[PDB]
Amino acid sequence: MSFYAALIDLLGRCAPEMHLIQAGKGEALRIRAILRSLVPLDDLVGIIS
Amino acid sequence: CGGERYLDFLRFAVFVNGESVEENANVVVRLLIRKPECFGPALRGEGGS
Amino acid sequence: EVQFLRTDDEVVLQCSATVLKEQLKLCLAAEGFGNRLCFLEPTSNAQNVPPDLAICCFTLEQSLSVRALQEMLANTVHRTLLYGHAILLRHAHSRMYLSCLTTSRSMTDKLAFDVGLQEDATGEACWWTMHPASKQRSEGEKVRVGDDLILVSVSSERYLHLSTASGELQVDASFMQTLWNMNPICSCCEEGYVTGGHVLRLFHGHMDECLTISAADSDDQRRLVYYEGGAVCTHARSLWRLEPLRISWSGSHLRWGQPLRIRHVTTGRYLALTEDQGLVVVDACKAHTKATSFCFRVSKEKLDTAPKRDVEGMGPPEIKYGESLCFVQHVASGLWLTYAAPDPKALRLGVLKKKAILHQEGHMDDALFLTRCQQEESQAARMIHSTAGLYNQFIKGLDSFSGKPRGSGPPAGPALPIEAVILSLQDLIGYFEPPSEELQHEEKQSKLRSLRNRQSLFQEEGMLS
Amino acid sequence: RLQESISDFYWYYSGKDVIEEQGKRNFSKAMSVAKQVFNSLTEYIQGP
Amino acid sequence: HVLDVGFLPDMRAAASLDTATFSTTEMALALNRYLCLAVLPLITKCAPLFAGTEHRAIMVDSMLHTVYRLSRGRSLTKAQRDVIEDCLMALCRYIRPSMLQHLLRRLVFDVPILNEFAKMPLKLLTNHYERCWKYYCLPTGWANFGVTSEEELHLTRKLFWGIFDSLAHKK
Repeated sequence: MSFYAALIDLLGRCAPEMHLIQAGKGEALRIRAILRSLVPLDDLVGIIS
Repeated sequence: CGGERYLDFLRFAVFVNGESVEENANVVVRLLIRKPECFGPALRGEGGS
Repeated sequence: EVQFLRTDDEVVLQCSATVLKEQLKLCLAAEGFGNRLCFLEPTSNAQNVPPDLAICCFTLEQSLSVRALQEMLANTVHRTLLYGHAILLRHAHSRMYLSCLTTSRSMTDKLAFDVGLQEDATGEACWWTMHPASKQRSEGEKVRVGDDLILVSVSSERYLHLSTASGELQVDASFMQTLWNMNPICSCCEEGYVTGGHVLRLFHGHMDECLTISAADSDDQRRLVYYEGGAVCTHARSLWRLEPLRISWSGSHLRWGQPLRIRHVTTGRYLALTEDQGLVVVDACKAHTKATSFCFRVSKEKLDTAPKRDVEGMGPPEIKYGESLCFVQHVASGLWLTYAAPDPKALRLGVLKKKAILHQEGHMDDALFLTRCQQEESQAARMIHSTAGLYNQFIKGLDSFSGKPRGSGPPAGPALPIEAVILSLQDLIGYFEPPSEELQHEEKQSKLRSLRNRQSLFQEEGMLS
Repeated sequence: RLQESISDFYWYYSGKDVIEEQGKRNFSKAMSVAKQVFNSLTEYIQGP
Repeated sequence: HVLDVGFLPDMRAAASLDTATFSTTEMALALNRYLCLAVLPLITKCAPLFAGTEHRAIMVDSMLHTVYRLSRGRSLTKAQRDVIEDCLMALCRYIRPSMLQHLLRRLVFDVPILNEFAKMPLKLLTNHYERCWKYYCLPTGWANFGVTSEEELHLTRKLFWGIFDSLAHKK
């Protein structure tokens, strides 16, 4: 669980800055799409629940 | 232990001072995802889990 | 020596896979206005099955650097190539573009990104770049023929790999590395010389008769090969495709003595001699090179002797289109396929109704000259062939079950391609769309003439009953 | 290799119009290196 | 997510000195509280935020597990955001902070409650709602709070100036 928490924290801290730079470039959008496709939905909410 | 320590070190080498350096972020994403045998490929979901 | 590999040459992608304990080579092929999914065909093992080298050829258009390509995308409105530059891949059948779709399949989840074809060339996941595969050479050098290559899209930095799942030889786009071999086929076009892989319209006499097959829905199968006159002179039924069996540069000059595979562009069949009924048309099942191969020669002498002219280059200049006559003889049987015309019967009074039968004596009248076929006509004929095949598959699947109104599980046998046929009719609707009235009168007249020609070539093949 | 590098470095600035001090001095350094290399080649091929 | 992080704790996750075994929940509380501040989810109706406001008020008022000022500051900012975003979508979730403030006066941890109750009429001004439930205890509550602060609370001038309340809810 510590390894998974550390990996997810690293992935979260690796997000391309904020919405201030993702609206002009496409590399940030591609990174966000890859990150969203790596881990599915209804998983973090289920873990929290 | 080794995986947790490596993840902890990589956590401290990305955010810098609360920001997110896009160059190091995309480099580490490409290096991490280039090898499928990473972050526990047999249990994270790479092998079919 | 070393192949120049211009940025305007035909390129066929291929790779080697070992799943059957064999080191055979497989290329990449994709159909036209149909299912936008790349599929693989056996091309190295051509001795038992006929490889379809028609929907697997691609054309290069531009070769720019990454930053130049990014600048061009940021503001939209025969040279050589370098190693590590953007490379276009345009389909040569109906001018498509190799792209990556944002879909998922193969029951893998995670990151699939299935590849396909794109109608437009707006950019994004359309261009492909090269990368150092072997350590013998590095970036910034001349690209050598073969020696493997890596193709990566610009927007999506993903490789081209195979499928290790239950799916049999499926091309996907992921982050794993898989070497892809390089095998160029054709080169720069000549000024009216014969080129392999190009469809031709065989002629007889001067302007009277041609060689073709009888129309569909006849009294029997289309394995008769008659000699019809000028009625189908401008029709799509009189079309033949020639391709050598060799994996080498099929785009070179079609020199004398080369093995020839006459392939029908409408029924997808081959013409040969079975030594049982005469000049019959063979399907793709019985593909034996002994009887399916043909060759060209001059006059009516054998003069075969030892084999010659096995060079890799373009070859010497040869007979042009319609310049003089040509003679076709079997490679093994060694007989002439000219017409016989024993006696004009009063039953089939179709002006010119002569069966094509091969014999040793001949008739001193093998007057056949090559004629260039239009790109639009060949593309239309390929569309008719593929579309008729799809409807034949659909009606066969529908008629597979006719008397089982029991339900209790909709899976009962072979499946049906509902999505593929829906997309095919949508593409056909988008293709047969009459132009609107806002351009010049001459352009409108040309468009209506082209539409009328397409409709007439459609109706001659039929597919209405 | 130097020609490819300088062509790429133009392609970076092919869109902009005003060059900063760092870009100007990088141009000067690369072009001086190219001039030195060209002089070297002239002296290699000097004479018949 | 708001309801999920809402029903997991009960009465500020039982903030009592019974065992004091684990106290690592403070970081999680701070992070989810910052998430709630950074978003504006409470727009439509049918919001089961009653237990959320109840446990937030319990944590703000009954602070017993350790001492930590940043938690109090972030919680009071969260309460201010909640009372400045929601506009009369919950009756008891508004009458509970009022009753707690009016029952608990002349304290040190009741400053967020009293300033939120003072700033609520500045945004509402008795507009777009007509309910007599609050008017039953608002004027009498204000009167007794004022007399308590004036007589039974020897408060300094700075405290009176910095915690002055108008409560102009008269109609």
